[PDB]
Amino acid sequence: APDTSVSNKQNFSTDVIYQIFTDRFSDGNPANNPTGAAFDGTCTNLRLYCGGDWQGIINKINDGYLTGMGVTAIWISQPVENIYSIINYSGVNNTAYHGYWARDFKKTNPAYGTIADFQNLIAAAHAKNIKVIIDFAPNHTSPASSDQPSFAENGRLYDNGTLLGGYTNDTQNLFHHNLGTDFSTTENGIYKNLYDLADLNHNNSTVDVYLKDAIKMWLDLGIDGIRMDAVKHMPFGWQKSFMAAVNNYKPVFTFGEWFLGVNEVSPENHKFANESGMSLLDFRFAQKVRQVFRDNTDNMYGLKAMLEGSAADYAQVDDQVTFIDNHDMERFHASNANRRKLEQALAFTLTSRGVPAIYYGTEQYMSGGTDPDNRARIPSFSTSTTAYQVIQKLAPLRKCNPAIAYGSTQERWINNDVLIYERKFGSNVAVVAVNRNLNAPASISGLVTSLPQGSYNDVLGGLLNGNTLSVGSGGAASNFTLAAGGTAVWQYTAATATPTIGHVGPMMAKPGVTITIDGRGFGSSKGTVYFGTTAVSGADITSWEDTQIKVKIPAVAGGNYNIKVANAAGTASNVYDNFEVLSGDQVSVRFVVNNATTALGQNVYLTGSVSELGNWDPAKAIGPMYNQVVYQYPNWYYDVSVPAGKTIEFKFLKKQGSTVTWEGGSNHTFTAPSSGTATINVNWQP
Ligand SMILES: OC[C@H]1O[C@@H](O[C@H]2[C@H](O)[C@@H](O)[C@@H](O[C@H]3[C@H](O)[C@@H](O)[C@@H](O[C@H]4[C@H](O)[C@@H](O)[C@@H](O)O[C@@H]4CO)O[C@@H]3CO)O[C@@H]2CO)[C@H](O)[C@@H](O)[C@@H]1O
Ligand SMILES: OC[C@H]1O[C@H](O[C@H]2[C@H](O)[C@@H](O)[C@@H](O[C@H]3[C@H](O)[C@@H](O)[C@H](O)O[C@@H]3CO)O[C@@H]2CO)[C@H](O)[C@@H](O)[C@@H]1O
Ligand SMILES: OC[C@H]1O[C@H](O[C@H]2[C@H](O)[C@@H](O)[C@@H](O)O[C@@H]2CO)[C@H](O)[C@@H](O)[C@@H]1O
Ligand SMILES: OC[C@H]1O[C@H](O[C@H]2[C@H](O)[C@@H](O)[C@@H](O)O[C@@H]2CO)[C@H](O)[C@@H](O)[C@@H]1O
Ligand SMILES: OC[C@H]1O[C@H](O)[C@H](O)[C@@H](O)[C@@H]1O
Ligand SMILES: [Ca+2]
Ligand SMILES: [Ca+2]
Repeated sequence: APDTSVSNKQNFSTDVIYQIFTDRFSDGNPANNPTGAAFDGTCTNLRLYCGGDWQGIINKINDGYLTGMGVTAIWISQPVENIYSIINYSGVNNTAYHGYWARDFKKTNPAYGTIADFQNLIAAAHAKNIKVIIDFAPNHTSPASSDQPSFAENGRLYDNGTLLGGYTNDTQNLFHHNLGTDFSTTENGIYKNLYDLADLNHNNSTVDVYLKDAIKMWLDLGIDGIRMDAVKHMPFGWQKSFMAAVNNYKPVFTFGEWFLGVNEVSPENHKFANESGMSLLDFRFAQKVRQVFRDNTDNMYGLKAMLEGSAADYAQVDDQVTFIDNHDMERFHASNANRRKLEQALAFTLTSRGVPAIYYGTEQYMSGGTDPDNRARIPSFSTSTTAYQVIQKLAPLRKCNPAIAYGSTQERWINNDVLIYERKFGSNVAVVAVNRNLNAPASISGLVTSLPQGSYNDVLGGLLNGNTLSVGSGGAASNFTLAAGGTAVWQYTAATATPTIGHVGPMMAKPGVTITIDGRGFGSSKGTVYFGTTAVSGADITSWEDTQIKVKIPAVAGGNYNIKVANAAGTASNVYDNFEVLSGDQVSVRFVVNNATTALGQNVYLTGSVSELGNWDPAKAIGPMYNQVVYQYPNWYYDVSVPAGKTIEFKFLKKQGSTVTWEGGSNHTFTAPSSGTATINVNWQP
């Protein structure tokens, strides 16, 4: 199958995601609607259940609302059963309409539908070439009070009907009891409760195995992707083991939410996206787009800096999920704002690198402040809005023009208000011109592109006041006027002679697992696939066609490899680096080192005899370790994904910058468990 197939669960770069708040989209089955104080059919009280369900989504999939818009993927509310309690916060009732208060990850939320309804949703979506991404929030269960056991449902967790335990009298330690986080540090935000939500303890074997079995169930139901909730609030090491469990079973595109504010560039965020096994929602992109197109707090130079910086900071920038707003931000469109701003931000996002996500109702110009005002019921299913037509025209390009899906990004023209960028992949090109200035036109002269000689019609058809482009030799475009608020898209597609890799997924798995290499020019006959210097051909290449290759990871030592391919003729492609071959199945193990004193600025790290521990290379050491919540300095701890059942040798390091001080004596040693978790506690050796 081609890279653009709906069956491609490893690549969403050619897709356009539509984020659906199930309850606020369409109530297709009134029979499953909650009742009493937990329901408001009018959806005036945005804190109660409005009735939106999976049958409603099925209806909108079948009546052409999404397909006519060019949507090829949906991201829905967490499908698992949530608490039924109606929580009263300051005299205001609240329900789990949002799906983030799980009580059983192995059952469905009755309000959305039954297992059968979910299956019909998967079937209906795939029948229309629409992939399905589910929200998954394994950080917590639901609101609970240690002082008030009767509050809500005490965060009780069930395993397919069987009660495992609650927040009160948690003798099993299924949850964290370190109070609440003040977001002062990453560690503080991870090992303490997020607000009043019962924080799950992933170091507890029962919780570890349970959550991993739970995701398996949803994978078996046919989901095509996973949106991980609050990934900045769970042990990064455990999440890696979680992604390994997913990829070593049935790999599907996964991206987590790591909120970033305006002007916030986070190195930890980058590292997480590059090493966890999942990508992230591109808040850096979203915030900058809002600054430039919505709030006027930065110009096109800032937009360019974001594009160039992100392309360098993210190993796989094309896996980052972009957007202009979501359920945790005020609606992009302000009630009194010119609609062209939203239209431009949409056009920009739909043609930029990554995986575009459109928050439901954006195409209907919905306005609203912070939660819950940004989660109103979609007012209309009109296909006559300008925004709907913009999506309709640009969304399909991610499918037909690989430059949009996998291409590099280069600035071709720029000033305070104008940005003309070019996307390029092989013999495919796309040039987008955007003039955010709603009152002043711009004279575009000296524009040079990679577009072949000829005339180009604006893909938007002048919908956003775009214009035709005339290109001479050398890719030089004739002078033209870019209208105020003008937005135009010019493109060219053609066959690519040389093998070109545009995407690889998953990017982390053990030998034997099948990976998907997408691009152009691979040819029809099986060629060769390279993992570092190791060549793979024949049988282990399950399938091979011009845009997609399915190949099994060779039995090579765990580590980081560069992926490259060659057609039957032997012509090599570009290299797609940063692929992590695991040393085997993964288990989350907590390492604790006692009495490791340090100076301010100096931190303790973990190094070991397996790639998961960086193979004794201080540069790839695990950490910096923590020393405040679960254990206190001079004791340090950290949760790490390591190969199950392997005997591993390790040592700790004290690092200040890149300067390292090795622990003395002989290496420590232990054998990781075959499944579940474990805690290895040793003393720092002088
Ligand atoms: O009951 C609590 C609350 O839960 C909400 O459900 C989740 C939400 O849908 C999901 O996006 C996420 O949102 C939280 C972020 O994960 C978390 O990091 C935090 O974000 C703050 C940053 O940490 C700060 O650095 C700074 O940027 O400010 C950010 C504020 O957004 O808080 C987010 C909001 O909770 O996790 C939520 C919890 O599971 C429900 O949607 C909501 O109705 C509930 O009230
Ligand atoms: O590089 C692979 C080896 O990495 C680890 O070895 C560490 C030692 O654990 C650490 O004590 C330190 O050894 C130095 C030693 O203390 C000093 O007297 C000598 O002059 O230099 C040694 C280093 O050259 O650093 C090494 C890493 O260089 C690991 O313990 C070992 O099993 C690996 O083979
Ligand atoms: O002509 C090559 C040149 O084109 C662009 O330069 C623009 C510039 O961005 C505008 O602000 C204005 O000054 O007109 C110039 C063209 O005459 C590219 O930005 C530049 O890198 C490139 O060399
Ligand atoms: O907790 C984070 C913090 O840990 C280390 O700080 C130590 C410090 O080095 C000790 O001398 C002593 O003051 O205890 C501190 C922890 O409470 C790291 O050195 C520091 O960089 C880091 O932020
Ligand atoms: O300041 C809080 C928020 O205000 C507005 O919603 C901006 O669009 C957004 O970028 C910012 O994060
Ligand atoms: Ca319903
Ligand atoms: Ca947590």
